[PDB]
Amino acid sequence: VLGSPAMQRIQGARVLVSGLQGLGAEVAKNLVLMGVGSLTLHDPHPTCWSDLAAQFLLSEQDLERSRAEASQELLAQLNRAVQVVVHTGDITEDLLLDFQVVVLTAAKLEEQLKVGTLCHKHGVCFLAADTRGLVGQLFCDFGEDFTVQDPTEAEPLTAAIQHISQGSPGILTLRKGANTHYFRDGDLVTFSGIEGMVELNDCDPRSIHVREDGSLEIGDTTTFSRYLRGGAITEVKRPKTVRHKSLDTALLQPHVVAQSSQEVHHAHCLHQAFCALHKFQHLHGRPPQPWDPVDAETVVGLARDLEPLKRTEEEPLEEPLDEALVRTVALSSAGVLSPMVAMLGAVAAQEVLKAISRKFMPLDQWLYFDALDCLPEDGELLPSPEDCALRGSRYDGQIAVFGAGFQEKLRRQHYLLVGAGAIGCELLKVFALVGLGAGNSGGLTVVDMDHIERSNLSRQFLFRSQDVGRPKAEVAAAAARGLNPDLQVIPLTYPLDPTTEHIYGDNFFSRVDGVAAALDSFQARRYVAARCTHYLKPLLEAGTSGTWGSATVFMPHVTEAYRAPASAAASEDAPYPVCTVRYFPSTAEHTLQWARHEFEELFRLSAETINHHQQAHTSLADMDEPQTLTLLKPVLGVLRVRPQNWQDCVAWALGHWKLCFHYGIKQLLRHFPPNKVLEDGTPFWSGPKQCPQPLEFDTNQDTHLLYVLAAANLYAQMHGLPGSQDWTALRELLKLLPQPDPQQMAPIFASNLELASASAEFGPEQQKELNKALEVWSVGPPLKPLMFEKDDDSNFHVDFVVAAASLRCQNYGIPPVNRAQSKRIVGQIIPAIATTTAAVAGLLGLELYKVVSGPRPRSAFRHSYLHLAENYLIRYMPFAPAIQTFHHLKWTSWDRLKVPAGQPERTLESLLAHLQEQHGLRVRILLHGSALLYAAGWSPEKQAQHLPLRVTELVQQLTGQAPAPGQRVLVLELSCEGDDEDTAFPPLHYEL
Amino acid sequence: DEPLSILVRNNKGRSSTYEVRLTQTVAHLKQQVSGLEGVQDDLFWLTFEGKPLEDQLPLGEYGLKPLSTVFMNLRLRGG
Amino acid sequence: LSILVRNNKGRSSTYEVRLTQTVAHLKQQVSGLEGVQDDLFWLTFEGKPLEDQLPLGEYGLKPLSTVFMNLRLRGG
Amino acid sequence: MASMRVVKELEDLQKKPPPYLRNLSSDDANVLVWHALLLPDQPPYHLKAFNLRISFPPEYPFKPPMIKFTTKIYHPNVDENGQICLPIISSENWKPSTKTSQVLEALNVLVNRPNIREPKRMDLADLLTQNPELFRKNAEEFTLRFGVDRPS
Ligand SMILES: *OP(=O)(O)OC[C@H]1O[C@@H](n2cnc3c(N)ncnc32)[C@H](O)[C@@H]1O
Repeated sequence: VLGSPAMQRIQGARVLVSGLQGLGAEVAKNLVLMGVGSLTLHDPHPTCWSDLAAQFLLSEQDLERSRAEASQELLAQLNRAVQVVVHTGDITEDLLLDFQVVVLTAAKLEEQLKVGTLCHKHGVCFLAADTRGLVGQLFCDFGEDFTVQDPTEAEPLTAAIQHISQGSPGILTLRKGANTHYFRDGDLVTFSGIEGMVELNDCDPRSIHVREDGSLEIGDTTTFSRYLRGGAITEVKRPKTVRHKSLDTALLQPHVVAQSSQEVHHAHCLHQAFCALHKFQHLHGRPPQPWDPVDAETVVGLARDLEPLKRTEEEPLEEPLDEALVRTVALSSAGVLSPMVAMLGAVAAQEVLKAISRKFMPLDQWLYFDALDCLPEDGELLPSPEDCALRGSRYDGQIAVFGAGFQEKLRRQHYLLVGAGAIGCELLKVFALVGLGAGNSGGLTVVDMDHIERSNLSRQFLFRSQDVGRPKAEVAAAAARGLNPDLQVIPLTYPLDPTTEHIYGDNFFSRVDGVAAALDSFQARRYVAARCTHYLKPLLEAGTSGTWGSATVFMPHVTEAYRAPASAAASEDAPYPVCTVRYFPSTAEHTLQWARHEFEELFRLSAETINHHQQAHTSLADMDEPQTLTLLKPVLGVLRVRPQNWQDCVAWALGHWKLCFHYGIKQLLRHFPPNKVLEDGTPFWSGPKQCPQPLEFDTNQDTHLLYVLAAANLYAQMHGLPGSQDWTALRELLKLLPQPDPQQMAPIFASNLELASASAEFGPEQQKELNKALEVWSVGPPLKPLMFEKDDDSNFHVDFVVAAASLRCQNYGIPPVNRAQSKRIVGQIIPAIATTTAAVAGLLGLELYKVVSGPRPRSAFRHSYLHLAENYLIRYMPFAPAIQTFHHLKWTSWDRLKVPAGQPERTLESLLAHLQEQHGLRVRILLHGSALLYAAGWSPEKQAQHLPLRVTELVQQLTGQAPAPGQRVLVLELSCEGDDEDTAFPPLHYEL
Repeated sequence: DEPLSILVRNNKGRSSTYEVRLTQTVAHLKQQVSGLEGVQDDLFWLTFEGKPLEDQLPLGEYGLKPLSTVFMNLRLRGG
Repeated sequence: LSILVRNNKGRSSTYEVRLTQTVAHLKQQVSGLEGVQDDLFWLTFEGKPLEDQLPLGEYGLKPLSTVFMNLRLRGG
Repeated sequence: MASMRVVKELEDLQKKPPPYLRNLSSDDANVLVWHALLLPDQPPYHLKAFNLRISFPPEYPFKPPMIKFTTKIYHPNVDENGQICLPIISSENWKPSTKTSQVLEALNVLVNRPNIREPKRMDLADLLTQNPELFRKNAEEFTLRFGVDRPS
């Protein structure tokens, strides 16, 4: 997230990104987006045609010019805060001394060694990323001594403590939770909120001990005071130290971060191949020609020519260097691809951020990414050297790896990009640079319903600061056409939800050849996957969260269909329970949602009750109008007349403050004692875990004054009077009056002589007063209801709800809300990190290569999952499609039943007879979406009535809607006698 | 037939120890992890040595030597 | 012509609506037919919220408009 | 789709309806809604019936069904609008495994034995706690005024 201690060091850092080829451009773009304070480019070589196939900053007009100078303008334009300055001179020891992290992208081995030695001498962090075809390496040296402030990616653990005791161990008891299992002995803990133990707050952190049955201890607390209650105990992160060898010593004995021994040996073979490529480039002065057999043979001979001493002596390789892998790497090492550049740039930029901010765990000096699966299968014909020869086109950097025919096949495709946010924008960039649809016969399509918002704009790169309010699809399409002029993008504003199926009908999905879904919700992803499965379309789905990432491809009839987590899909839109709002808020998130919905019903419903409903047709004589007026009018002040007083003061704010917590708690305790239940008399436990007490406001405390400030500002904004922020003068003005409540204790509760109001003792006088207030408000200015806007900080919504939640949680003893719960809340969500978005976009680009390649076995496709903070990356082939069978019938998750209606539409009895005769199954229930057509348990007369009727006519009669024009098929779900309770028969496609 | 001592790594950098069986199905391990963490079974899928785990298969196929690490991966919603 | 009118409870019940007639006079009749309070949910086509002071021609009410309502408030 | 599960549950339940329920039928046009007559046993509600509407969201069972009374009822934890705050229907306690039979059993138990732990009508709960006889009389009046005749 946005950490103030970490981000202070980001803006103060300066990074050198040498070799600004495609990979260096991606690293520089990611660093600029993340917001590094300075960034020095260095690449004086002239731009070639091959560089355009993977670099997005360079255009065709920027040909025959220095890459760094040309890219400087766009890199500076991406973010104004970032200062990008090109460096013209050669690398000098003083220059490397000035910097903090240097990056050598696609640089020669000699220069890599020289710069790495110079940086390691001065303690400067060094990274040497590279990509030669479909295989890319990564090196990360952070000096001899490097201390990471926080190793893990996790909020420090906080758990509510029930009871603490004194003694030699000084054991303490905490409420049951997952944190109890999470807490471990030898850790470091701190505490800030506790009732009692006054000086224990702000003390030095101390260790703990884990005992059986969730028992812990702090030490010696006998000398301390009495303990009443405890808010929470916060875990403390333990700093770690990492030592990295220099590049010159590391080349001989590489340390690869992997997940299995096979992966380690594969990475060793890739390292040997890269060393062979560097040696070949040194000996001959020229990289291997595209797919040239003689150069590949020379490279593999050099790989065998490498000494056995070049490997570690403590673990011999199980086999000699496989000639096939080295030969394939040498053949395909001509050009540089766009997906590989995106992936390696993402990883390298994340490592640079780790170096700068001292966050997470740095890479263990060597990561090798293998993506050779995208090559044509061994049965198919490999590209010939004549095909891979450059022809002056901007795609030659990719033609040198895949060939001309594959480039034409990419040009012929016609895809669909559902959702263009961050993943959508970067996948669109990958599609544009790759060449997908850049032709007359090709095309593309972008589907997006939201508008550009500044908070989300702060991280994306296709969007600019002057595009706020424009649709995302239009701007993304314009940017994609800018990156590749030949590309034709059709931006569609209509979303893709079940209510728009008539726009995206059979013809629309008959036009497309594939779908790439980058959506923010699970329900939308499930719906898009269902549509793709129904229309048998390849799907490319990606999803990130923090530094996490996941890219998957679901080709029809070869991989399992996408199945979203139904639990998360349900949790997407679910209401919170009312019991926690009513009496017992168990957690701080409960009081958070309590404050949210309480302010919502206090303000959103207030406006309609002011003018519209009261003035239109109804009066106080409705179901319960006096309660609706009581919840809003008296709490904000007695009023009852047009307020000539300034709407920005403290007289009415503290009244609502007291009524919110103190008066409510007092009323609840009046209803029943906090320790006893009146009905129970002698319950199992008298007052179990529930003891709320009235809370008194403290002017010195920041939470109370912030709550008053937010309430006053919001009231002024909604009432229409110009509200001024109190933080400069009116905060002191409310501090100026310390005791406004003593003079106005009794009269503010209800009317003038209602200490408790008993039960409906208000009478006609209070009812008539409420009616008069309603009439005054109706003729007065109508209040404008305000929605939750995170971007607009003047409304004071998030701060107000957080302050209310904190106040009520401290009132109930619940630990205060942390930033982690606010992040987990759907509202106030953070933008996705640029690095992980680039990584998932590059993986999706590789999947697109494999899909466009044509008919592929299941073993070719790969579903990827990554965690950049832990440098944990996996790429596994997906499972075979699930085969579930019932009696003789056998079906997959993709196939469907086909039954033509014929020239005369079949009757329902005819359909049932046809099903029984053909597929050998007897249907007991047959629905059309929700409407029921035939049931086995129906009465014989009802069945005899329904059977002869026409199927389409019956559907029209039940639904009441005419069949959609140009609708080829009708989908029906059916069951069978004696079937499994959870079985899922394939849908019945009935033509009409 | 003897119980195994394996640890499942959480998604927040933490770990916990579990006692499983070679003949015990992966779905049972998923149930134990869900019960300890408090998350739904379908929301997460757990992997071992870079490859995913199938629910119906038993732990014997995957070669889970004692004191092994089985990472827990969540399904990612953000776009 | 025909415009797809749908309810949040799973029943569409398409009703005769035309651009020559004001949208409010048809929405009030639909609400009176359904029997649920109008302040509970706002009718909306293609994600565009509808306001008491909002011209319908500016956003271009499309034929077969994707009009559906989203439940709000808290009954208890 | 949840419609198949709802249809199967309704077909299974119609064969052996519980004693407190009767004529539980659904409309074929929209099978995600049920109409039932609730026949409690504890007074004064046992002298008549109560028509309730059970609506199943499309993502059932992962979203618990929404049960709402269609006829008025004087209960400590039932609003005049007809909503219910059954513990099983609560989000934190709901599970996909439980059927609707258990929900109906819990609803019948709740109606027979009024609950005061989570009063959706706090004033009525206070009246019941203070003077139960006045609450009893008010419940009798509400039933005789708004209730539907108990079928055979
Ligand atoms: O990059 P991101 O995480 O912000 O992506 C969110 C984008 O998703 C669009 N969206 C969301 N849901 C849909 C559907 N069902 N169809 C089409 N687009 C969709 C939003 O526009 C948002 O930008």
